[PDB]
Amino acid sequence: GRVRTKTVKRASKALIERYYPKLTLDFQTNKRLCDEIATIQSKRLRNKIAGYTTHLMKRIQKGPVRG
Amino acid sequence: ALISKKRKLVADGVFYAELNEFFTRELAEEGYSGVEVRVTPTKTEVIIRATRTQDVLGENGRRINELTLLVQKRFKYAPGTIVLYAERVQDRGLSAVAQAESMKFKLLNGLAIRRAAYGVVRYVMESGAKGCEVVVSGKLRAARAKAMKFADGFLIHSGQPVNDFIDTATRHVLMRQGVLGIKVKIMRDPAKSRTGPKALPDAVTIIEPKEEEPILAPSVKDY
Amino acid sequence: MLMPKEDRNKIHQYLFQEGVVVAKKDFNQAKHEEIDTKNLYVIKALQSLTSKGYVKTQFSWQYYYYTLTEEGVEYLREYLNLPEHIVPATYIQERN
Amino acid sequence: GDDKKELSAEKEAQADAAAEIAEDAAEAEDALQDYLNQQANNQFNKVPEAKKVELDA
Amino acid sequence: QQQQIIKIRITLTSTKVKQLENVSSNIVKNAEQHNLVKKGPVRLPTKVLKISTRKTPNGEGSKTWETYEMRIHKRYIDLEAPVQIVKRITQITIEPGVDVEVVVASN
RNA sequence: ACGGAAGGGCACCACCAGGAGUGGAGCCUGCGGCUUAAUUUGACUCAACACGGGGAAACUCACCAGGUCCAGACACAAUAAGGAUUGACAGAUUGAGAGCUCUUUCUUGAUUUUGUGGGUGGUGGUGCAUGGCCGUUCUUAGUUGGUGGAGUGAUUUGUCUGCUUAAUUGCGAUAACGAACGAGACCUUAACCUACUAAAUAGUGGUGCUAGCAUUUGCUGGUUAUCCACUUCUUAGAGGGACUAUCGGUUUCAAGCCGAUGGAAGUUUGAGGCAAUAACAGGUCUGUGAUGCCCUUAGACGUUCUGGGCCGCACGCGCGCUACACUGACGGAGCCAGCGAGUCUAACCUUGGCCGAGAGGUCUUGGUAAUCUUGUGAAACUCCGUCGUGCUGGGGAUAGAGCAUUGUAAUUAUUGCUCUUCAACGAGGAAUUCCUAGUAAGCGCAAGUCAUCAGCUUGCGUUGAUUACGUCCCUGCCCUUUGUACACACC
Ligand SMILES: [Mg+2]
Ligand SMILES: [Mg+2]
Ligand SMILES: [Mg+2]
Ligand SMILES: [Mg+2]
Ligand SMILES: [Mg+2]
Ligand SMILES: [Mg+2]
Ligand SMILES: [Mg+2]
Ligand SMILES: [Mg+2]
Ligand SMILES: [Mg+2]
Ligand SMILES: [Mg+2]
Ligand SMILES: [Mg+2]
Ligand SMILES: [Mg+2]
Ligand SMILES: [Mg+2]
Ligand SMILES: [Mg+2]
Ligand SMILES: [Mg+2]
Ligand SMILES: [Mg+2]
Ligand SMILES: [Mg+2]
Ligand SMILES: [Mg+2]
Ligand SMILES: [Mg+2]
Ligand SMILES: [Mg+2]
Ligand SMILES: [Mg+2]
Ligand SMILES: [Mg+2]
Ligand SMILES: [Mg+2]
Ligand SMILES: [Mg+2]
Ligand SMILES: [Mg+2]
Ligand SMILES: [Mg+2]
Ligand SMILES: [Mg+2]
Repeated sequence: GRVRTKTVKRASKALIERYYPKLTLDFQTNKRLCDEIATIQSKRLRNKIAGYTTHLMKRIQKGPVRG
Repeated sequence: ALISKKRKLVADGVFYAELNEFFTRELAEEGYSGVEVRVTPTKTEVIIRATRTQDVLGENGRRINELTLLVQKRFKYAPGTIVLYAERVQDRGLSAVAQAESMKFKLLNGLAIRRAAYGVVRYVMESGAKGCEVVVSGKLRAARAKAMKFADGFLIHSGQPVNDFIDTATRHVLMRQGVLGIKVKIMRDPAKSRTGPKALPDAVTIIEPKEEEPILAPSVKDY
Repeated sequence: MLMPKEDRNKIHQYLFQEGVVVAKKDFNQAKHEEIDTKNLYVIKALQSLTSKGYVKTQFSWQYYYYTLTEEGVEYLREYLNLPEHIVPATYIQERN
Repeated sequence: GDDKKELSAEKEAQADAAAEIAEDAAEAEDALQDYLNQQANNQFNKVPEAKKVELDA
Repeated sequence: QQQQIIKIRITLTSTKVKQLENVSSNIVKNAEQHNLVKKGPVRLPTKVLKISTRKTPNGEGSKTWETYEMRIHKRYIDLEAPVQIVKRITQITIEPGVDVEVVVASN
């Protein structure tokens, strides 16, 4: 299953929380964003986080999401 | 001479293994810990990291002169092709091995069990540890076996950061009744990791934005 | 142990001058590294020398690490009839 | 040790680390018979110390 | 007055890549920084010493097998230098963990 | 905590759908049992039985028949220089060129003897006295604390109907909010880089030097340096790459899930390493100079040496190997891996040259190794033949005779080769194991062990499927609900 752990979800909240101007429905740039803007120890966890912030930003667009 | 490279490094390892044993046996009442081995042009340089170095040096340098002679006469070095050095470990409150050796010396000195172990933690934690832990297995005063957990602070137990961040030690301490096992576990703060990763991989930090005072219809500056 | 006095000298001497002795746990050597006696002769000699104080014994990984003590310093001082302030491994080498 | 006398354990433990810190802080500043071994057998090597004669019949 | 081009080969072996490479990178930048003539760090296959045991000290249990290993990494670099810098290059660049070995010649 | 109550779940150590089997046979191998001088011993549901790395000719070794020695520290006391004690040639003796013992009579010189005390070793007992380690529960998903809510209190809520996940994984519900351990993250390995740094210990193209065949240029080789260039393949440092992306179905349009495109890769990317709290009288004192206490300690339970035994054979059990053939046996012939290892104060990995039918012998030789063995020219496999369904040329047990190698030693046959002998077994009753993709199954090889010995194990690559992609029927476990007079907790 591809259910995302609490850390991934939690951090995707926090990012959209404080960086909606900057960020996009694009993973790649959100990924690079996550670099110059946060500190994640491993490449994997980072795209894990970017991929899911990119999800959330893309569905925020069509109505809000609780959280 | 003339040995294979595979067999050379394997061999090299065993040499250290024997050394660390022999010292651990000899320099217990001097808070021995590890042995950084260091071979050079000219020499091989064993550096003994104890805590009570004057009790390793001895009368104007006598006992280290023994230990060299020892380590020399056995591993068949030529006189002055191998040297020894005392080296006070940087704060013993984070070297499990030193902390284990304590509880041994503690318990062995008729110290209350909860007292020894609890204080051992209270000294490690006070030595700026991120967390620490003391198992006492074995059997005391009464026939049955029993064990205890003694832990304060924060530990981790799984994966690679184990390797990086937690010191482990076990030491059998042997009393009038039998033998009980001391196990010590220290968690070092990843913040001060020096030469390594500086956090748990677990960790995600977000840089904190900025109050923006927007507005201001266009305008330009010339230079 | 039972052994001829000459061989006792060889050991006692060598221990005095060196202050330290070693020996692999292996009776049946009949001649050990350095000292010209039977290995069995070496080990038991010190094992006595130890069990009457004088010197300390260590083991680890099969090799008997012999440390002479101050009390035994005076005792070999006796055996080899050599004067107070004689020697042992108590010289700071050259300028080493 | 029973959980009844618990408190005075932790305290005796606390004060134990108070002493462990005391000594660990006051150890941050705190306060020739020669002749040799082979050179006394070489020095007493001026002989006159044996005897020898036999071999006959 | 002295000096003569020697055609040298330093072989670096160890199980501590970071330092191993720290000493290896050190050798090449330093020596080329004062212009020699060389073959750059040659990595021969990292080779992997396995040891495969039973976990049990005794006999009983699910027969769980365990396999330890020790990784021996080995570099070498060829240098042409005078007599001076070579000795200057061997006595330093020292490292507790890296097995430096300096050979010579064309045979 | 437990139930021989109730409702839910999970999983190829469960079934479904199938594959390959074992169970039958011959032998190999463990266990029992019998026998025995002795056949050393641990362990007996999963979680004992090709396990103790347990492949025992000596050793190992613990067992049996016997023979030596003290390596009995130290202290006191005794003997005692008029010699405390030590050794032995020959003979007898003994398995023995053990002065074990004896005769006989030298030697030795304070080292020992004797006695008590105290030690000491022991694969002697105790794993129901312990450490440590390991196995199991566990192919599991659980544990805890701050602030708030309830409660006199132990406590509880958080930590939950539901949905979702491999997961107390999440969404969502919500007197809870927001966190930590564990899961995940992490690490290792296998996949992708014509981008980055390079290579005579890896390799490519050109060129020389050169061979053969064609000749019109061509084609297939030789040549550890004759030079020039490169880094696609090889190697390994550094980065990059993937986040279930894009699109779309689907569901509380929540987490998710399913399909299509793209992609080296989209089942936790495949596979592992690591792994919380807790439980067990699980196993291990026979790994340990880890260890308590008991035992024993000179006609020894110490040690060593000589020989046998662990392999003993009416039979019961388990893991295995090999087969019952025609998708085959045989004989030529093609000819292709990958993980490994290998010799210093030494005889390891071994090419090539002879000799030999073979096993092997012999002379040299390269290698402490990406450099030499080795392109490990491995095996199934592919082809062209022979045989023709007949216990047949399927099968190769048992057995005779011979030649070799290891080793001080090969008898009870270490193993190897040759001739001959040619058994059962014609697909296996009740039962029962394992498994979902480069997997199963077939097939070899390297490493462990190892003087010699793999029908074992650990990894490896080669060939390469059929059937699922579901469920709760069987079994196992997990969870709530519930009863308890259990709490040393249904032993
Ligand atoms: Mg993990
Ligand atoms: Mg079925
Ligand atoms: Mg069947
Ligand atoms: Mg025997
Ligand atoms: Mg006595
Ligand atoms: Mg037990
Ligand atoms: Mg145990
Ligand atoms: Mg028993
Ligand atoms: Mg499975
Ligand atoms: Mg209240
Ligand atoms: Mg609950
Ligand atoms: Mg964690
Ligand atoms: Mg490349
Ligand atoms: Mg496709
Ligand atoms: Mg039991
Ligand atoms: Mg044990
Ligand atoms: Mg023992
Ligand atoms: Mg057996
Ligand atoms: Mg089995
Ligand atoms: Mg046949
Ligand atoms: Mg064929
Ligand atoms: Mg012939
Ligand atoms: Mg040679
Ligand atoms: Mg036939
Ligand atoms: Mg083998
Ligand atoms: Mg076996
Ligand atoms: Mg109740």
